[PDB]
Amino acid sequence: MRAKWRKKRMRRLKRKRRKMRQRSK
Amino acid sequence: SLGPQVAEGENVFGVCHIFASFNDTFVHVTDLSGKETICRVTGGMKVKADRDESSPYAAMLAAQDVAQRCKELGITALHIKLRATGGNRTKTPGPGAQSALRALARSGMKIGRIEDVTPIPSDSTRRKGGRRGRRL
Amino acid sequence: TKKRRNNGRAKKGRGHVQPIRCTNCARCVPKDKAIKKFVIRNIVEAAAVRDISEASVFDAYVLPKLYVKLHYCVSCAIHSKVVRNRSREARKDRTPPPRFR
Amino acid sequence: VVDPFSKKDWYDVKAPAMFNIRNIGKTLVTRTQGTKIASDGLKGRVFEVSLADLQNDEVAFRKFKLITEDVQGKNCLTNFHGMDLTRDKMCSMVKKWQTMIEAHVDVKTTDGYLLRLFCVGFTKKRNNQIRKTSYAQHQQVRQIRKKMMEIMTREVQTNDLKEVVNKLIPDSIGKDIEKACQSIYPLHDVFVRKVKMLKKPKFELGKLMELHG
Amino acid sequence: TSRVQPIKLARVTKVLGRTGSQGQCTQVRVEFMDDTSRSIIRNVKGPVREGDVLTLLESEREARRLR
RNA sequence: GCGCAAGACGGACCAGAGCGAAAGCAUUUGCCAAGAAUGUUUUCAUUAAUCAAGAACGAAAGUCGGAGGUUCGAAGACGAUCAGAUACCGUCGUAGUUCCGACCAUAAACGAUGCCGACCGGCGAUGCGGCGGCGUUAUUCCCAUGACCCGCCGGGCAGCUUCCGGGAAACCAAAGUCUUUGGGUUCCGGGGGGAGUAUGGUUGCAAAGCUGAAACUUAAAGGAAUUUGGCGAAGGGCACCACC
Ligand SMILES: [Zn+2]
Repeated sequence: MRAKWRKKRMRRLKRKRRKMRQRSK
Repeated sequence: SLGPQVAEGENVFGVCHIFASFNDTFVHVTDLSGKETICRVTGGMKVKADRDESSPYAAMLAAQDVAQRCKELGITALHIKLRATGGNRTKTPGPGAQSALRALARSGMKIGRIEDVTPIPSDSTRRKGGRRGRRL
Repeated sequence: TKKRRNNGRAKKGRGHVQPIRCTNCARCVPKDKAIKKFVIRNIVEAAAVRDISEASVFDAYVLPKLYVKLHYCVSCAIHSKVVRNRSREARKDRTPPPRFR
Repeated sequence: VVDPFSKKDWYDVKAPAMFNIRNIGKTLVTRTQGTKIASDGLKGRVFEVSLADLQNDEVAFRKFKLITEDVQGKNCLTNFHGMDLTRDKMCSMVKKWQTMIEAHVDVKTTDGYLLRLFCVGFTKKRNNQIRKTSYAQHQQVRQIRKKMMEIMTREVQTNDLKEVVNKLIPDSIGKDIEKACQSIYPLHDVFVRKVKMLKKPKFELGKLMELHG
Repeated sequence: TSRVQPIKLARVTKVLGRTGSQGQCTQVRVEFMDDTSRSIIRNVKGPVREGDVLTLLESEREARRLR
């Protein structure tokens, strides 16, 4: 895949990971 | 309809508006003021296929019909006013406009001044479509 | 690699220019990049001029002309056969194409 | 369905006395039945005629808009409504490698006639000029606009509508502007492209009678 | 329709190059006998020469290139 | 065809033209403030160049609060296309697009070429300021001015040619003056992936910005150019094993 949509996908994955960590308090 | 004027020396003047686009043609005839129309035909009522609404033959048939109606109603001289779709869309007139002009010439009608009334803007409004246009 | 001396445009001391729209397409293209064609056309082309001139009210009537400037995107200009591809030595030639009449 | 064109009446339109050819043409309107009067539909009509069809042997790229204001029977008496140029001449005068000047005023005559004159002025390539540019600096453009403003205001303010429209049949305003704007930058193509109407006074029929001789 | 067109009769003056997608029609420059000064261009189908008399069901339609 | 109301925008003039540190800037007029370059036999006399910390500005998209919403139009509702089409196409349309007030500091923010200074070829043009000169014009004489013609100087955006020279080459009058290696100075890279990733700090209402690894895995990933390769690339010709 091209770099732009890969960076968007990794942004979405990082947002999901941050949400899961902030809900795993 | 009929007038008391002589049919030998003087001629009766009207204007005719040829609004032609890439899809359809209009051959409209009004009086000198333009407020009172006479008879309006389009290439959509000369052929029973809307694909051929922009054909030269439909415009030719419409021009012959409107010229016969104006001849039998009492109009013998016309001023040409050509027009495209105007706006920001395009400025080149439709492909049946000069065909309708020639068919108006063949039917026995006098032609006077020829002008164009395309509504050209001073960068009014953005066109329909995206930044990349229509990709076809 | 770098293909042209300029970058396919004429922007040398600006950084930003006004974008225009294509005629056939609606693509937003900068003004100094789009290929322009100021064509002067007449109302009746080659055979209807005698048709108007013989059947007319005014004698010695000059036929009016239509003036229009066309803005073309690069893909639309190549697709509409306005410009073509040229060789590596003939790419650096900025003269207009020759005209016969 | 009855024939709609059998209940029409053919009328006439008459140019004012400051032109040569009084006859313009014929219009049509329905007859007088009901609450609607046939003379009402002849009120708000604008007739657009070229200058060569109205004067005798003059230019043809100028048009005059004429509006009927009063009717006396079987003819419609017209009045001035504006002046405009043709589109092909306006597109032909605009060319590259020369700068472009516009100017406009809000002038009023000796009566209630607020005009809005528009005019253009184009720079001239000299006969022995080698340079292709022939541009002008911005302050020369400002002085040319000031001279155009002064000439347009000075020529209409002291006259009524009849004299200034009599001056509009030739391009004497254009000749005065081209004579004035010569020590700044030489101009060659000066025309009055458009004249509008803003305010109409109270309808007086007598002035319309001296306007037709 | 409600208006019959008279069958105009015409005679060719010069033949141009071959047109059409598969080369099945050719360009001609043709003139009329009732009006000798009038000339018009048309697409004809079949083998033609210079000087032959050819029939037209209409005298208003123009010619066309390969499309 | 004639009038009204609202919002947006400023065509053709518009150019390998101008200005600004950059992002950027195009209707007319009025007001305020700033600036480059040119001119000078003015004035101070080393006040200079590049710069961690710190500070200003910064496209569009994005968020919060208002007035306003013409057109275009993310999400969405459809109609065709298709094996599928929640895509290309067409009809509507929500946030947004426009202004005010508060925020983030991101782009292929690119001449993909830091700033200051010196030297090293030629030519014709172009924008600004100044100097000189036959002539034409603002109607016939004189002077200054504007508009042309011919040259010169200084700064700037650029062009053509070159066995100066350099480079892996494309190319470059700088990317030259570099093994005959040193003018001053700031930032920055050591094969590819993991990876602008995890954690820590910090900034922001939020979206997110700045700083920024390692384990592991691989012998390649790359840059320039020439002939047969295929183009649903273009320009010319040919074939009844192609067509009409
Ligand atoms: Zn396009």
